[PDB]
Amino acid sequence: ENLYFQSMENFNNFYILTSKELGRGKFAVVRQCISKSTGQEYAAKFLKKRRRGQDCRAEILHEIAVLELAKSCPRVINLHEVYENTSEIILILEYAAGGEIFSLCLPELAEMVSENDVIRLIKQILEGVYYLHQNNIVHLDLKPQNILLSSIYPLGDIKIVDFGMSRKIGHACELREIMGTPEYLAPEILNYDPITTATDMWNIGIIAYMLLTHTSPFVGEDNQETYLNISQVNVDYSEETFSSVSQLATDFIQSLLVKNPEKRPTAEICLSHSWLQQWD
Ligand SMILES: Nc1ncnc2c1ncn2[C@@H]1O[C@H](COP(=O)(O)OP(=O)(O)OP(=O)(O)O)[C@@H](O)[C@H]1O
Ligand SMILES: [Mg+2]
Repeated sequence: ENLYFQSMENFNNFYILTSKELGRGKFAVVRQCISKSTGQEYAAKFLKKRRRGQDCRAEILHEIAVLELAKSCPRVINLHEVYENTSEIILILEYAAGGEIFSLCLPELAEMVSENDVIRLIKQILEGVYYLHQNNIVHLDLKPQNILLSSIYPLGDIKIVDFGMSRKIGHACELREIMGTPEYLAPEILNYDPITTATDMWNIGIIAYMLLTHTSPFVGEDNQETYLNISQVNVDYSEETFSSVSQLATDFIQSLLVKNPEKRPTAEICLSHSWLQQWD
């Protein structure tokens, strides 16, 4: 097997790896690396080319194409360089120093994020999702772990990552889809309906929900109850959980967490919701 991207020797000569491990999947690892010429921090995502006996190089090439297509979009992480060795393709990505937006969804940071902050972050996410949709790209993995922040103090800007699930609209629901963290799946996935831009809008409702209440809207005692809640769209909107959340935000969330994907507004409409029309 011949290599397509720059040799590993070039990587070791231009970049420095640190002990800082930013993320570890089963066939991917994200390490912090630093340029030797500029000392600028980057994120090096190592992707194994073989997964479960299957040669997945073509799948990696797809994720690179999508990163390239959205380079002009500030809300999508930028791809700086690509390297390759025997078993890995290495993506050098713009470093997001703020980390996952999932941190803001936990009760221990609820006291530093206000409604005004959530409005800005949701507006930025919608901007990036609007771009992807305009290019017939559906992320299909818009969970808080795949949406990062440029900085945390002060709260920075949105950077969407992880395009391994990206597809053209209308693709067929494959096993890879209906096998993610159950609580972030859309009802149409469990039904095996085809892929639609509306699937990403469902996840945007979860993001907004978790940022404002700091709880998951669909997780249950076990996976079975999680699936039941998703298909039944059983979401807690009680006064206890929403005593401090505005009605406009409640309306925004409820318009996106609807079973029928047809009834969900598009990314362009969401940007016109009264809740986001805040004269910052
Ligand atoms: N550019 C980056 N800057 C900072 N942290 C990053 C960056 N890219 C990824 N991470 C972190 O690494 C973690 C894993 O990265 P990523 O989500 O892109 O791949 P993965 O989900 O683990 O694997 P796969 O794409 O094969 O499903 C992310 O949750 C995020 O916290
Ligand atoms: Mg991920």
